[PDB]
Amino acid sequence: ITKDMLPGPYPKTPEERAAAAKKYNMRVEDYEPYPDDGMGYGDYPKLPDRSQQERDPWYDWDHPDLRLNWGEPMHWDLDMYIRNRVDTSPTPVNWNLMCKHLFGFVAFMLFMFWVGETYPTYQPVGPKQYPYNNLYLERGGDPNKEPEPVVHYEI
Amino acid sequence: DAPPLTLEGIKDRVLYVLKLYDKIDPEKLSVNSHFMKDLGLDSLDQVEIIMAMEDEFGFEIPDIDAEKLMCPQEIVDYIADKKDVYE
Amino acid sequence: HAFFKAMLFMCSGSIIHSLNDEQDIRKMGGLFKAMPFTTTALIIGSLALTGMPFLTGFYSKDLIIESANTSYTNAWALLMTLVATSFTAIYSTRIIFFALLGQPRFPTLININENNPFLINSIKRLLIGSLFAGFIISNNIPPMTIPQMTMPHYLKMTALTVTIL
Amino acid sequence: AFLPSAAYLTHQQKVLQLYKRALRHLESRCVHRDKYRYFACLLRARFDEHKNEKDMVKATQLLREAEKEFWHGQHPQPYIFPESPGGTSYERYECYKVPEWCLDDWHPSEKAMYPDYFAKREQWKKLRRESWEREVKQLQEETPVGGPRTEALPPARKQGDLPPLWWHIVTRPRERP
Amino acid sequence: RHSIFAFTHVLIPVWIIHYYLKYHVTTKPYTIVEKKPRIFPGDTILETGEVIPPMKEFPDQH
Amino acid sequence: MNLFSSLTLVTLILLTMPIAAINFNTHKFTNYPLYVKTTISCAFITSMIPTMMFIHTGQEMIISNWHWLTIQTLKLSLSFKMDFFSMMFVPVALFVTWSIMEFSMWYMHSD
Amino acid sequence: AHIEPRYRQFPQLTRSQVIQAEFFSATMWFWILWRFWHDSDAVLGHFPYPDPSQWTDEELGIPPD
Amino acid sequence: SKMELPDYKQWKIEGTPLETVQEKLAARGLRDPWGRNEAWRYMGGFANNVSFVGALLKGFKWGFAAFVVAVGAEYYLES
Amino acid sequence: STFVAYLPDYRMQEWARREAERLVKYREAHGLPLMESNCFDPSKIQLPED
Amino acid sequence: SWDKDVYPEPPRRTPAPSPQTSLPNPITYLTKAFDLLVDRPVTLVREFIERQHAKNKYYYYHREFRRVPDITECHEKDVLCMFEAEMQWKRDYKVDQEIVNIIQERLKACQQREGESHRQNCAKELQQFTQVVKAYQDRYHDLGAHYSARKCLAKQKQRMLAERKATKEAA
Amino acid sequence: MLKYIIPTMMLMPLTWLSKNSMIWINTTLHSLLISLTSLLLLNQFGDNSLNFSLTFFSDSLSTPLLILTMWLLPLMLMASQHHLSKENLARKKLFISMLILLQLFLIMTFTATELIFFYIMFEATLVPTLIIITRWGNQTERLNAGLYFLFYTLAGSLPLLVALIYIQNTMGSLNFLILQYWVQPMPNSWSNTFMWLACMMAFMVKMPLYGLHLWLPKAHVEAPIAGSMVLAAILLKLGGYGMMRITLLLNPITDFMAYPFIMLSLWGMIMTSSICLRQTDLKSLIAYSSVSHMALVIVAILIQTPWSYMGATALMIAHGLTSSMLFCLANSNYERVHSRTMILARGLQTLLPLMAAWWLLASLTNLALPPSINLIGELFVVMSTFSWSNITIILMGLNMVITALYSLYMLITTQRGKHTHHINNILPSFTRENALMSLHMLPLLLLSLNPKIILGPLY
Amino acid sequence: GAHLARRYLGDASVEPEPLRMPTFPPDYGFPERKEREMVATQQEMNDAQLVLQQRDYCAHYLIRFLKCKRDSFPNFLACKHEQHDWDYCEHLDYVKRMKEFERERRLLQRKKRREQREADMA
Amino acid sequence: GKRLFIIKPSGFYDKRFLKLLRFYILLTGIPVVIGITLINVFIGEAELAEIPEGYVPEHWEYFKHPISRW
Ligand SMILES: CCCCCCCCCCCCCCCCCC(=O)OC[C@H](COP(=O)([O-])OCC[N+](C)(C)C)OC(=O)CCCCCCCCCCCCCCCCC
Ligand SMILES: CCCCCCCCCCCCCCCCCC(=O)OC[C@H](COP(=O)([O-])OCC[N+](C)(C)C)OC(=O)CCCCCCCCCCCCCCCCC
Ligand SMILES: *C(=O)CCCCCCCCCCCCC
Repeated sequence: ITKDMLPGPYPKTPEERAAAAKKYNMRVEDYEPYPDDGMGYGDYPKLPDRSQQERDPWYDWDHPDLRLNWGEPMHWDLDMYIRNRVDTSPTPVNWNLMCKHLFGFVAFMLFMFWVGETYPTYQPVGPKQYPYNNLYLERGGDPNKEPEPVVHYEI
Repeated sequence: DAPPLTLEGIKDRVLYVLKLYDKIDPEKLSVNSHFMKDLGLDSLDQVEIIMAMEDEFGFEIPDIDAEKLMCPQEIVDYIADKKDVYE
Repeated sequence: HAFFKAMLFMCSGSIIHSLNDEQDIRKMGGLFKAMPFTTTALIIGSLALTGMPFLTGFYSKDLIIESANTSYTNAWALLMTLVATSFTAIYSTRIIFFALLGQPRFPTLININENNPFLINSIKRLLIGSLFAGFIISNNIPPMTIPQMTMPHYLKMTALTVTIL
Repeated sequence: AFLPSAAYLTHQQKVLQLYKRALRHLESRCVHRDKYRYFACLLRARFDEHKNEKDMVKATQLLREAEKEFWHGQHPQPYIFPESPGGTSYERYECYKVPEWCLDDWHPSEKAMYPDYFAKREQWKKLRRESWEREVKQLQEETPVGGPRTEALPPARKQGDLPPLWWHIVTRPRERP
Repeated sequence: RHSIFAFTHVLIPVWIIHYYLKYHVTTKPYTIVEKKPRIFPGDTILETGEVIPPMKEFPDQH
Repeated sequence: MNLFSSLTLVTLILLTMPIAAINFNTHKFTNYPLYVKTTISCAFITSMIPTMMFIHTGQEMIISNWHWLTIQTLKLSLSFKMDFFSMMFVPVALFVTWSIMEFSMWYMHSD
Repeated sequence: AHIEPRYRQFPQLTRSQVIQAEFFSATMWFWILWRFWHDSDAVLGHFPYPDPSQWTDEELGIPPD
Repeated sequence: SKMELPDYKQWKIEGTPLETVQEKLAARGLRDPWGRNEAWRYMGGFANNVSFVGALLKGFKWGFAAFVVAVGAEYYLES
Repeated sequence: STFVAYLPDYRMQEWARREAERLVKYREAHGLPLMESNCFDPSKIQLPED
Repeated sequence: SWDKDVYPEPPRRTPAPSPQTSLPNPITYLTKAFDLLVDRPVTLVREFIERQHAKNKYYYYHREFRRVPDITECHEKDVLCMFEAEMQWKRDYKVDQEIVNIIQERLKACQQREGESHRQNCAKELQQFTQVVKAYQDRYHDLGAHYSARKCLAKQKQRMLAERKATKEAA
Repeated sequence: MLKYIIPTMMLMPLTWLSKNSMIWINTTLHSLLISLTSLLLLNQFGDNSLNFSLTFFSDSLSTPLLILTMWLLPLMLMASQHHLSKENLARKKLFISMLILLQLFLIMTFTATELIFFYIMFEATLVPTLIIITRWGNQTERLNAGLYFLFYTLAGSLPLLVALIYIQNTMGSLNFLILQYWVQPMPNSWSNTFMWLACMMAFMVKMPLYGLHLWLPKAHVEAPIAGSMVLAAILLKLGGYGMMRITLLLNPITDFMAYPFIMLSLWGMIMTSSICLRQTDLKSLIAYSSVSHMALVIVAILIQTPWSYMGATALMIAHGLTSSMLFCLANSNYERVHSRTMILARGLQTLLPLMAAWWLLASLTNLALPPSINLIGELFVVMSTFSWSNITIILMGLNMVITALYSLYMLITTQRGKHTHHINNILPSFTRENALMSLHMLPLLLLSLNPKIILGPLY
Repeated sequence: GAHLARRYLGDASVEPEPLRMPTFPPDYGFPERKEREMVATQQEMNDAQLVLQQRDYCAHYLIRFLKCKRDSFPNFLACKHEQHDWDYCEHLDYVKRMKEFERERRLLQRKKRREQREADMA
Repeated sequence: GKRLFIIKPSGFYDKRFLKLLRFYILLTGIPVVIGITLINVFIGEAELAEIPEGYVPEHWEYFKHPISRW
């Protein structure tokens, strides 16, 4: 390695842009660095921002695990777009329709759960009757305090 | 499990699948018979042949290798190289 | 559920291993006579899952839905539990129809074999479990809660009617 | 437009790949063989109707509308072969594909358990190290000015020599180690 | 050697941990605490011989 | 009392012993999966005995055998709870694991 | 010894597995029929359900006025 | 090691729904050249598969016979 | 590990149990409460006037 | 052995076995097998071990701590007395912690022993646990990680000042 | 404590009068003997601490740190004898003397009964560490790492000394045994505010604190293996020990004062775990994990409850052992592939099975799998901070997930997947490396059996 | 199940609610009503370790069934007659609860009729 | 039956390390556990007794196990 192969400041002159494109091993027309807004990116190229799952899996890749070649410029977020991580594959259904359908499904069933909680179902019976003043001593009540007499009558 | 495949078995299977094709008469084709000139097939017929062998052998041939396969000996050699036969 | 679900996965693994590591149901079929023991055990497990009377699944699921019917519960949850029971029946017979019946769809080289003693013995033991263990456990356990037995006719036959539908 | 040997996909390869993908998705849509055969014959008619179209931009527009038609009605979960990428058995045995050079690090005590195999390995290494300079000189005298244009490698055009860069492709681990 | 597995895998650990429970766990208080056995009417206590009287005569319904 | 706790702890010890067996190997194990399967079957029988003990009598146990850590008011001790749930779950899980390991001995033969 | 694989024909079957499958299916159906014959109450219903509207007025303590 | 294959000439589509497909295509006007390749699935031992209700009723005859025998036996022993 | 395992009554953690085993057996025998709410005796402590 | 008074246990009442059916339960047979194969060898080995113990008998004693003056009779910034008061307070702190542990053991043992009727049959253990927890919270809680005798004395003084204020406002 | 200082000082005539190539053997043997004799410090009483003389005393808090230091020295000599095989004999003896001197200052720091003596040794640990980092490192940035490591710490520690001297003019003494009985409450004022800042910011810097942690990713990834071990496992605990000693004098002003630092650490654990989720370097990942764990220890000390103190010391010991093991793993991988990139060497399980087992075990102990002492310490800190407030558990719980999101990730990218094709210098695992990892892990797994010796001075 | 439709989709002032019953006095309309009698003693129910929900008004059948199940080991299907007796008793209890529900509904309907008559005359 | 060579990394060094680790652990593990068992069986444990009048125990006489006393 040597000094003039490491990344540097943002290129301004077209000659510096061509030198940076030759350093990063691609065409000058395809070399688009990050905009110099002062975020610290520098002269690193702005790759088309897609995951490694969208690459060709049948190609003889140098690194078939990551689907990457040798000497090709890596993405700034290559650790995010590996196959172990976030995928940007084209879905058969549009994103907005999927999100709206899922939110409507969840919201509708939550609303119907609340409505059913408002109006419960039961069976036409009275309360269950337990003996000995509704089991006052068996519910952990103190034996000194005599409970209020609850009497259940035959029906 | 997974019985081994020999070159004779692969050639017999590819000749069987090609013989069960109505566009190819069985009395003229050979193992070194080209699809386009010797048998007068079509590109769509070549795709049908490739997917027939794919469904026969239970593994998928990529398109970049499927477009260059035009003769049964080439198919035998490709399947032999992929399945690592004759060890 | 542990009993019949373990045995169902065992049958599915036997079918997968007999079809050269294929886990897709769209490339199956015709295995009713190719693997008879796996067919029998899969049918028994699906019947026990759906709520076949007096199997393992009857002695737990039917009591569960009877207690859920005649209780002070949410109506919407009960309705969705009934719909989910119907859907369990639906996908169980979907597995039975696609994986086991119809016409063959696997590749031509047939290497179907299940006659090893280990697989046969394990499926046999889990089959005996999925036939009798629910009855044995339900007759052996002591009571802890009062079971519900006074229910109207339309609520008693609800699970069987929904499974049949 | 990502190919190992070529730089682009022509019209014919695009039509053939679209036909193959459409037939595979149609096979995934209808489970049974007879229904798939009927609809595959129907699709073959649909593709054969517009075969002899000499207008190039009309062929391009037919390709675009056929691609939109395929994207509109493809299966959400198409059938994938087990060894194909995205399959259930894809790259499963990569945990057993031990590279060959690990055999160079074996102890001499365990190297004596397979004498003849290691003798043949030594012969293979001698062949590779005696053909390496010849094949790199073949490569350096055949590559044009400005580097190679494509990734296609030249064969062995002489008698007694081997094709260049043959080691890591011949000695790759098997699919079932 | 047909009963090696029935001896070195069951009997020896049973001996070891029965010794451990009898002379080192039950020695310390409140280590092994057991639910009391169920007492039903009509039973007889083994400890002191008392008999639990039977229940009141049932008002039969069937 | 001296049979319930003894049989359940010897079930636990019998199940944990083949890990110590495989951790102290020098040669290649001769039919190690068969050894594990036999161990699990024996442990299933040894667990099935206190299950019918609980079915007959209704005995529940708490085995606080090893005093591990007293931190001010809190005391953490190795305590095992034998009740309805443990006694009706352990033989079922052991039977399922026995069948699963026989099936895996068939299925995972080539690995 | 073992079962030789066959190409695009019906596979070779073992008599023992066919006998075992038929025996286990017969055992399942016999168990179901036997339990439905003997128990017969867990399916159709354990107890009759009286009509709440059929109860008479004087046994419910309804004061007539 | 050596797997011999059966004769190719027996694979005809007769008696199979592939002739129904052939009749539909011939009424429309096309050909189905791949019928003979898939003719093996519909003929031989894989033909005439059972229905779903016949699949659920596997072994019902012997089970019914055993149930009748056991009921008669318990009726004899209860007397 | 053998030396650490056989440490002679680390931080008297056993001893504080055993003395407690005595002490409860004192105050349960004579009807005293198990623990008083005041750590020190209220008779020997002076409060500021308020 | 342990102390039956500080670790109480209610009298045990096991009902006699009165079987109804003629089928022999396997529990009695396995109990006989356990008593023959297992109990006798373990008993013999333990008897041999105790016989070997009986030849050489030596004693260990419980350490006795005499009473030293507490922090209420220590002068300000005189280390030679507040030191001893601090260590006595630490020993009393550990003894109190183990007392609460003993009461917790009693409560858990009662709850597990009395079974499904544990809510009624263990009221006394629950009330003793509540009393000892109230005493421990009023004596030692909220002192901090750097607790000492002076912090506990200050907390107690604040508690009696609040109690005096409350009983003055009610009279 | 004179029975441990004298053999440590005599280690230097051992390493300077040894043979041409017998320095490593003799130093390892005699340092292991010192580590064996270090177990006599376990004579702890439930009320009284072990007081040796007017200068040295050992409580139940300093004892585990002393045992860990004297155990770490032979492991350090074993770790740092592979990349120094090409070194000069005089430079090798100088390196061993530097390690011996650093260990001597460390074991004299923890036993100091005087806060001035403790502070003097606490700054005397700076010089050998800085010399090791700036001399025996590998990259260029070590020179920059020699500045951020230094001028941070002194910037926290030079005001603090003044505050300590103020105590010498106020309470009359700085002896810790005296100050436990002569302590006074601290009223709320600006003077006591800035005295609290002076007495605490040195220990926030050396722990480190989020915001002031910038020296730690720089001084961990340029330093050699011995320097990485000494920063990760011991030198980050000087701040915790100083906090635990100095919190006694700063009451009750700490109740409303600890709020911004508690919020800083409670957000810094999430920030550093998220940073660990995206780090491209193994060494930087281990450094940021150390920052997160020490922020947790900062929260535990600042809330000052007994459970928090217990969890703090358990977390300190467990994190020291685990971080030392992880750094030795990273050093072995760096020595085998000659780079620090995580994504470079993948699929090492197919080549090193035993190193894969060690990696799995170290990652298991990193995410605090029970019943390891990592889970004991982290659990007790969680209980104490739930007692402090009922919402902080959320700020704990999410953090736990992110821990399990990177440690296993640190496993997977280094162990699983298809191996790289162009790397063919992967040697089999040496006996020395495996001995190092077993000596790192077996005490950590054994301490789960008897954790009562690492549960602080109020157990 | 029709009572849910009568209460929700109809009028809730006539249909009784399950949360609070009874609202009518038990001595209204019933000349000299009789109280239910407990057979199982509190001590017998206490030392049998019955579950608190299992301690209904005829737990003596449950005690007898548990004793028979304990004393007929290992024949677990020997004495299902006690189980049938317990099931019949709890069915009778459910019938009594249904009778109480119907009584409350009819009394509420009578009260509505009474106020409707008061509205008619006034 | 056409046996194919299985390529694997050299496990000789890891096996050697594990064998050496087991040997060097057991070399002092076995005598320590043998001595501990012989002490527990023959020497045995102490007994709790009240302190007699006129006698004060030694500082090592308050512990139960012989190893703890030593
Ligand atoms: C296969 C060969 C087996 C061995 C053969 C030879 C020996 C034969 C049998 C005799 C053994 C010796 C006599 C009996 C045992 C000694 C009795 C005794 O008092 O022992 C001292 C103690 C008993 O406890 P203790 O109450 O005496 O000690 C308390 C000590 N203080 C007060 C300081 C806290 O230890 C044992 O008995 C050992 C128990 C081993 C089983 C548990 C192992 C756990 C491993 C994982 C650790 C982490 C757990 C995390 C979870 C914790 C819970 C939440
Ligand atoms: C401390 C700070 C510095 C840290 C680094 C230190 C470096 C130097 C290290 C020096 C040596 C190690 C010192 C610490 C030793 C800790 C261990 C110790 O002695 O503990 C004392 C404890 C003491 O137990 P105890 O306290 O309960 O007993 C009372 C005390 N005695 C022993 C006197 C009666 O030892 C044990 O608990 C040992 C129990 C027996 C052995 C283990 C039996 C079970 C084993 C596992 C069985 C299978 C389980 C399931 C497995 C499933 C698969 C995974
Ligand atoms: C009376 O009609 C109320 C019955 C209980 C609430 C409704 C339950 C609905 C689901 C069970 C019956 C399903 C019949 C197909």
